[PDB]
Amino acid sequence: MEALVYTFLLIGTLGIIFFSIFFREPPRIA
Amino acid sequence: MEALVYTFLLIGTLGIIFFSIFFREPPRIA
Amino acid sequence: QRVRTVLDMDDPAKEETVKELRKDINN
Amino acid sequence: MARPNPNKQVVELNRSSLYWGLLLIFVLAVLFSSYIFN
Amino acid sequence: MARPNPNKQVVELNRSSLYWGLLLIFVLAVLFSSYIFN
Amino acid sequence: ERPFSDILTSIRYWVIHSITVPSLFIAGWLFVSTGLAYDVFGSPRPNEYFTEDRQDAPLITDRFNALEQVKKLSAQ
Amino acid sequence: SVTPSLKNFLLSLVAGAVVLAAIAGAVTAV
Amino acid sequence: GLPWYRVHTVVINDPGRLISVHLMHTALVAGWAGAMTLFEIAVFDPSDPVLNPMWRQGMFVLPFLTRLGVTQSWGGWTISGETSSNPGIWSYEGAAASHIVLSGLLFLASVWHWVYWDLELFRDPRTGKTALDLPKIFGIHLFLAGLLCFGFGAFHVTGVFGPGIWVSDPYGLTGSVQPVAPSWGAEGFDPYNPGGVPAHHIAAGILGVLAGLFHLCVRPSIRLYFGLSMGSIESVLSSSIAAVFWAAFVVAGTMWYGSAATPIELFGPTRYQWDQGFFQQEIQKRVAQSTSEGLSVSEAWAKIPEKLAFYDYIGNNPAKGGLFRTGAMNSGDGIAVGWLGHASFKDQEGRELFVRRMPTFFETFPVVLIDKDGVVRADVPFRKAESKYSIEQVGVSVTFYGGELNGLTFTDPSTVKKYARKAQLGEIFEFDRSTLQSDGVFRSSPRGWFTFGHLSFALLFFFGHIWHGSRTIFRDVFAGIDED
Amino acid sequence: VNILGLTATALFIIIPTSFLLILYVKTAASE
Amino acid sequence: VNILGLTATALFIIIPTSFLLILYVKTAASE
Amino acid sequence: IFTVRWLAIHAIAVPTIFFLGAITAMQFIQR
Amino acid sequence: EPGIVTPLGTLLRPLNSEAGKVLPGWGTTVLMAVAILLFAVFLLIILEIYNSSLILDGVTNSWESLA
Amino acid sequence: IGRIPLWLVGTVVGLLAIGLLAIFFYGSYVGLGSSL
Amino acid sequence: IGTYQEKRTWFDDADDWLRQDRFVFVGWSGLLLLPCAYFAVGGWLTGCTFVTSWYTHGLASSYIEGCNFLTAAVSTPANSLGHSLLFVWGPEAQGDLTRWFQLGGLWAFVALHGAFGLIGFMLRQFEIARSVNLRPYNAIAFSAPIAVFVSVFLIYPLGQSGWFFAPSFGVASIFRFILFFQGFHNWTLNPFHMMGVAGVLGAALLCAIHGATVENTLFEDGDGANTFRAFNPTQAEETYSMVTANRFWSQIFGVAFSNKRWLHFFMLFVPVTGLWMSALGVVGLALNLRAYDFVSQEIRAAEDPEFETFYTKNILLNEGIRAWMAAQDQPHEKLTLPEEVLPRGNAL
Ligand code: CLA
Ligand code: CLA
Ligand code: CLA
Ligand code: CLA
Ligand SMILES: C=Cc1c(C)c2cc3nc(c4c5[nH]c(cc6nc(cc1[nH]2)C(C)=C6CC)c(C)c5C(=O)[C@@H]4C(=O)OC)[C@@H](CCC(=O)OC/C=C(\C)CCC[C@H](C)CCC[C@H](C)CCCC(C)C)[C@@H]3C
Ligand SMILES: CC(C)=CCC/C(C)=C/CC/C(C)=C/CC/C(C)=C/CC/C(C)=C/CC/C(C)=C/CC/C(C)=C/CC/C(C)=C/CC/C(C)=C/CC1=CC(=O)C(C)=C(C)C1=O
Ligand SMILES: CC1=C(/C=C/C(C)=C/C=C/C(C)=C/C=C/C=C(C)/C=C/C=C(C)/C=C/C2=C(C)CCCC2(C)C)C(C)(C)CCC1
Ligand SMILES: CC1=C(/C=C/C(C)=C\C=C\C(C)=C\C=C\C=C(C)\C=C\C=C(C)\C=C\C2=C(C)CCCC2(C)C)C(C)(C)CCC1
Ligand SMILES: CC1=C(/C=C/C(C)=C\C=C\C(C)=C\C=C\C=C(C)\C=C\C=C(C)\C=C\C2=C(C)CCCC2(C)C)C(C)(C)CCC1
Ligand SMILES: [Fe+2]
Repeated sequence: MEALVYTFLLIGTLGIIFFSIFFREPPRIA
Repeated sequence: MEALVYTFLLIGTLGIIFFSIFFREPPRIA
Repeated sequence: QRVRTVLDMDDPAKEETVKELRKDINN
Repeated sequence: MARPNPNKQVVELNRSSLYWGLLLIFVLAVLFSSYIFN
Repeated sequence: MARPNPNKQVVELNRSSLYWGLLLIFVLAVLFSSYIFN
Repeated sequence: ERPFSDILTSIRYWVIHSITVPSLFIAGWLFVSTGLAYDVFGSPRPNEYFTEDRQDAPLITDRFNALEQVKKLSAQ
Repeated sequence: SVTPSLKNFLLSLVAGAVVLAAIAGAVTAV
Repeated sequence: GLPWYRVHTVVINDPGRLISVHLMHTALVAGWAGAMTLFEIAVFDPSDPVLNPMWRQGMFVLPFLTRLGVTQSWGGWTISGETSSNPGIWSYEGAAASHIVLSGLLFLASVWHWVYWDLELFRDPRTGKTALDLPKIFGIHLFLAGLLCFGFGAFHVTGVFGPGIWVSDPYGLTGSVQPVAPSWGAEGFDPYNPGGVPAHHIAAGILGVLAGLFHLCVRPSIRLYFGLSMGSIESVLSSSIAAVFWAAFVVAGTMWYGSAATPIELFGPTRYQWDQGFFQQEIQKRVAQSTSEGLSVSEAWAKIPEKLAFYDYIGNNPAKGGLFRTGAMNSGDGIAVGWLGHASFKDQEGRELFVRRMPTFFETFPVVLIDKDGVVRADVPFRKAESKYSIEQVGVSVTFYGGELNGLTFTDPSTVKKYARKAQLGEIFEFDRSTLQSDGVFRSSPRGWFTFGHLSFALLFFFGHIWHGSRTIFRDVFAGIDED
Repeated sequence: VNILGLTATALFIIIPTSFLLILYVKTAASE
Repeated sequence: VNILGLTATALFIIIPTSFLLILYVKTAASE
Repeated sequence: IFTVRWLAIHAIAVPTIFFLGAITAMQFIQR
Repeated sequence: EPGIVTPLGTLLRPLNSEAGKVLPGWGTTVLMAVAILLFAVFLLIILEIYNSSLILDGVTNSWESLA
Repeated sequence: IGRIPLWLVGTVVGLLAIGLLAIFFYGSYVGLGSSL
Repeated sequence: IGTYQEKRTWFDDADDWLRQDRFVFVGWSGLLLLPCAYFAVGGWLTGCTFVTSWYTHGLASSYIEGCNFLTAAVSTPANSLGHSLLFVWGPEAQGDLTRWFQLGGLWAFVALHGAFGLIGFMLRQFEIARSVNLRPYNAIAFSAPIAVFVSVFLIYPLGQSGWFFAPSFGVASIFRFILFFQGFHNWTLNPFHMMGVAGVLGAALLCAIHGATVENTLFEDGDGANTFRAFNPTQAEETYSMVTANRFWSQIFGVAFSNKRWLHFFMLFVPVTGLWMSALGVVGLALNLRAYDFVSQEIRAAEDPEFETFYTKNILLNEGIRAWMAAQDQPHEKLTLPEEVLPRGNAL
């Protein structure tokens, strides 16, 4: 029951990494 | 343990009744 | 072997067995 | 049609409907708490 | 100074700061979950 | 258009309905008083409520031979 | 062989066809 | 703008995102399937395939795995009792891994279809506006449906290429996965005959192939086009949801009544089998034979298989749980360890009494002892004051044969009352309870939970079909009326 | 289900309240 | 500790996450 | 006449008074 | 503005080209009638078989049909 | 046409219905199902 | 239609003759709604005066036996028939109407024709809404009565042993069925049932408060005390002071409606949600899946002889209900339960 919590926390962390990399705010260059 | 959850969620229910009563959206006459 | 003895044996247990619901018009 | 999408849409919900949804969830929890607890 | 409050301010938190907050919470949870679960 | 006002107040409508309604009432009276409902219906009369074989409530307890079963369990 | 249940099925279906024809006639007879 | 209950109407007229969201729904469903059977294998106890089968542990997708041909596992055990020496690639969690990799591929395809939405395939060369060639799309899809149905009915269930299906004996004792020959007659339309399923799928596939070819050929007419709201994709939506709660009512009915593709061994018994005394009648005529020719009821009860007595138990009934008696049946009553034999009760003069079987409708039932002629001889006394039916004054002893207790006659009133209360539920079994913290009440079978969920889903989809019918025929006056 | 009820009730409270709050502040941010 | 830690972890991963989502959407819906 | 309103009124007018007279006879039926 | 052109899209273009092409007249309503009534009587046949409302020489509608 | 008043017709129909209701309530103290 | 010639055919003539103004609208939906509803009401009204239950349930359920209006009922078929449809031509009756009545087959006949009448009535609502072109929210709200009808007259008997446990068409028979769910199912403690009763009493709330508020915040439009004639069928102005209503309810209740459209739609929303959740609850009951026992409370009541609660009182009263039900409500079980085994308290 602890292992599922650990795996969920890590897959959420990788989700946040993928989200921050691929759906970031574009630089405005204005 | 169950009594704490019952009490907390019921006082939250009555508190959000209070919030919906006083801190509601004020209607406009326009 | 006899179906009438097993009929009277199932009856005190339940009165809804298929063999009790079939060919019971004689009773 | 073009590169941007014509169905670019904004979703909205006023605080009155917030009150409706939050009270719905709160009283659903009230109703089902003694059942999930059992 | 008047009937409305003159110190009316708008709170801002952009998407990069949202990224940092989400990563901070998730990494703190990953680090401290083994100790909270003991 | 006759919107339910002149119809009921019309002597022509009333005269032709001075016979049919009492005829239907008399036919409905006789349909029960002569026992035709009991005959073509299968409902038991209070005098033939019970048979001599069974003193209790009837039980069909069958699905396929229930036709001849209710034939032999009814009031004939 | 041909069961009485199947015979009653055939009679019921031709009766339903007769009912449909009667419905059509009653609605077209203004 | 669009409220929270209209958010998905951002993709009503965008086919690229329609395909994308269909792809990711498919991905989520496949991923759930894989994760669910991984969880079921992780929590499954194969310790006793007979007295603690999968439907006694609340296994939901695993019986469906065992229905189509997947019986072995990479853990070296098979549910039928044999040892999977070479289970092959297609095990339970192997199929889970297949579902997971399929889910990943579908998710990647969904992201691709979302980022690439402006596909000229969705643009007709006539005018360039957004449109879908619904008659030809349906003709193609019906052709693929017919081809897949014909293949599944001609190679999978026939066993010339596939594994066939799981067919069991009428009373659910042996059970096996084997090829099944088609039944082309009225027996093929027998719902409890497994020989009709290959013939059904073959004929359905042939008819679907021909209908799809005719759809690919002939175009529709103007009258139905302007009648059924053919121009709207919501018409396809309403018709498809109508078809799926049609099928939901079909599957709920076939699971609650039992059929050829609904084995008792895999999905648990039905409440109608208990209410019709099916297993009890089987046991008792297996006793009548080999008791009418010598070797009386003192022995040969051990000749009765232990699975049959487990089937003759109201705790095995799928309709004895509750809405919120949540989880496995073993968490409800404990895991059965052994059969103690059929209880024969005899009073002080010699006639053989029988305990009344508990109806499915009752949560509690009084314990009575009835003679062969059908009149109650004894009861558990509630009042115990001026009562002349109590066992303590009638003198009924209980005897057991062919089980863990054989030939043992109890005369003590407390133990004869307790075992009469135990036999009130059907057969007599011993249950281990402290290993899973059993509460005591009965739970519900996966078949019963399946039927309940699909009936609720079918009602909700009937409401959805009414709403989408209104949406289809009334696509012109949503925001308001013509005010004239 | 002594604390399985806790986690189920917790998530049943959390997911809709966070969802509704997110879309509400989306509404209220634009005046 | 086997499930109280689960409840603590759940509250910790939601409450500030939800708060951050409130602020983020309150800014994102405003241009 | 024999209009749609005529049939609609008669199909609920004739049998209800038929059974109404049936009940009227049926009240005076002795034991 | 054109869409995204791809080889498989150019290949399967005639599958989605005639959006709204129809023929005049009522079409095939007589086969609607006959096919819909055939599906209806077929569905009633299976309903009454599964309901034990029809009895044949080969159907039992009971578990012994598993034999 | 209007020779018999509509209020008169309604009065006759109402008195018929009310007397019939009185007859039916009388039928609960005699006849079948009257506890005698 | 569609600026094409469209030569008039049999379908066109039928449609033109069908969708038109009459005293009773026939239309296409009248091909089913009128005969099915007529058959259903005729069968029920015949059953409550004629059909004896002495061979189906072994009871009295019509005026021909001396029953009154409530105790008269169209009685369900016997449980030995299972879930058979009991055709008059079928193997149960085989063309004999007289004994088809004694079989209780008209219960299935009237229930089937009433289901088709419900379908025809919804189709009539849809056809009228199409004929004169406004939104079919009447059919949307009518989706819940048919859900209740299906879920209690077909889903429950099909889940249970047979039509005998289905409700019978009659007020006292409905009362028997209601007490049957009270005892066997603990229908009061069912969550979906509490969802439904909350929705229905809230619907009564909204109907009463809306009618009273509208009739109490009306504008003048008068120079006469009878405000009913103050309304004109052709006017594009409000007749009741909604802003006054909003202020009154904001100061009385704390919250008030700011939209007539949302007010009326929530008035639609409360009973349809209640009836749909009640339908889901009785669907759950159809497979003996009840909210009967609270496991922890029954455990602490078992190991605590002083722990008395209203819930345990309800539980005990329900097994008492069922113990008194079985013998006189289930003839096909022929449960000859003696007097002593019946649970009872001191004295009485
Ligand atoms: C709106 C018209 C209508 C509709 C839709 C129905 C529908 C139904 N009725 Mg009903 N009925 C109607 C009018 C209607 N009825 C009328 C006017 C009467 C008074 C006479 C009756 C009297 C009646 C009785 C007494 C009973 C029914 C019953 C039924 C149900 C089952 C019928 C059945 O078993 O076979 C289905 C019938 C059809 C599908 C008809 C369609 C015909 C097909 C498509 C054509 C095939 C025939 C063809 C000519 C074959 C011959 C070929 C040959 C020349 C080679 C069903 C839902 C039964 C019931 O309620 O169950 C409890 C029942 O016992 N009906
Ligand atoms: C596969 C079937 C299907 C499909 C494709 C659609 C599609 C659509 N529906 Mg619809 N609907 C369906 C079935 C379906 N519906 C059913 C069965 C019902 C009866 C309950 C409804 C009742 C319904 C209504 C009343 C409305 C729609 C509306 C809509 C449109 C907008 C949906 C939206 O954005 O709401 C958004 C939905 C959400 C933001 C969340 C809903 C999820 C709820 C809270 C439960 C959560 C379920 C869980 C997460 C997953 C369980 C799924 C599984 C058990 C099947 C859209 C095109 C709307 C419309 O027509 O526009 C005017 C409209 O108001 N539908
Ligand atoms: C077709 C749908 C379906 C069906 C029929 C089943 C059936 C079953 N599941 Mg399953 N499950 C499903 C979908 C389904 N599941 C899905 C989608 C998931 C992923 C979330 C799971 C995850 C899952 C797990 C982890 C487990 C099961 C288990 C089980 C078995 C135990 C009985 C049970 O479910 O408890 C009782 C069923 C109910 C109480 C139904 C609830 C009725 C409604 C939804 C009430 C909730 C409404 C209300 C608003 C919620 C508020 C509550 C809140 C206050 C907390 C059973 C045979 C157990 C098992 O045996 O292992 C395999 C088990 O541990 N399931
Ligand atoms: C490569 C294709 C493929 C294969 C070989 C399998 C194989 C399998 N899947 Mg699966 N699945 C697939 C794709 C596939 N799946 C996809 C794409 C999805 C996402 C939608 C799923 C989602 C899924 C879930 C959720 C589950 C499975 C499960 C299973 C296992 C048991 C099947 C079962 O009992 O369900 C039954 C399957 C059917 C009853 C198919 C019936 C098809 C319908 C009724 C067609 C009728 C409508 C049709 C249009 C009629 C045509 C008209 C005609 C006239 C032509 C099995 C090994 C189960 C499992 O145990 O998990 C591992 C399960 O839980 N799958
Ligand atoms: C018991 C309570 C109850 C009754 C009697 C009732 C009655 C009615 N509701 C209608 C409508 C509605 N009902 C609605 C919402 C609701 N209705 C509710 C509760 C009721 N509604 C509730 C709680 C709601 C809230 C959701 C809506 C939204 C509508 C409509 O659209 C409609 C209307 O316009 O309202 C005025 C009418 C149209 C019926 C018709 O002609 O069908 C045609 C079909 C017929 C006549 C065949 C039915 C035969 C039945 C099924 C079998 C035989 C039953 C016997 C005749 C009687 C048996 C009685 C015993 C069981 C006691 C009808 C007068
Ligand atoms: C320690 C503590 C706290 C003790 C108490 C604990 C306790 C025992 C708790 C239990 C209580 C509890 C919540 C249990 C109930 C559980 C349960 C059944 C949950 C309910 C579930 C629920 C969501 C039901 C859904 C079904 C449904 C949709 C019904 C909702 C009903 C509903 C809200 C209807 C409205 C009711 C009502 C009050 C109407 C007021 C409306 C209104 C202001 C109109 C006035 C008005 C009229 C006009 O005409 C005009 C013109 C205007 C302008 C105007 O304004
Ligand atoms: C990306 C990637 C990958 C991976 C993937 C994965 C891992 C997936 C998965 C997944 C998963 C693991 C899934 C699962 C799931 C689950 C689900 C999907 C669910 C659900 C839900 C529902 C539907 C429910 C509902 C409900 C509730 C809430 C409770 C009870 C009641 C009800 C029913 C209402 C791969 C390597 C392949 C490829 C590449 C990359
Ligand atoms: C509601 C209604 C109605 C009505 C009905 C009816 C039925 C009525 C009636 C009625 C009647 C029909 C009446 C009558 C009467 C009379 C009277 C009321 C009187 C009186 C008085 C007195 C005072 C007395 C005296 C005396 C004495 C003392 C004794 C004896 C002698 C003398 C008599 C002299 C209508 C339809 C319209 C409308 C709608 C509804
Ligand atoms: C059965 C059946 C059928 C059908 C039939 C039909 C479709 C018809 C009908 C019918 C009907 C439809 C009948 C009826 C009855 C009714 C009644 C019996 C009534 C009533 C009412 C009342 C009694 C009330 C009165 C009153 C008063 C006195 C007070 C105030 C006012 C009022 C009005 C409320 C046939 C033969 C085909 C075959 C199958 C089965
Ligand atoms: Fe109003």
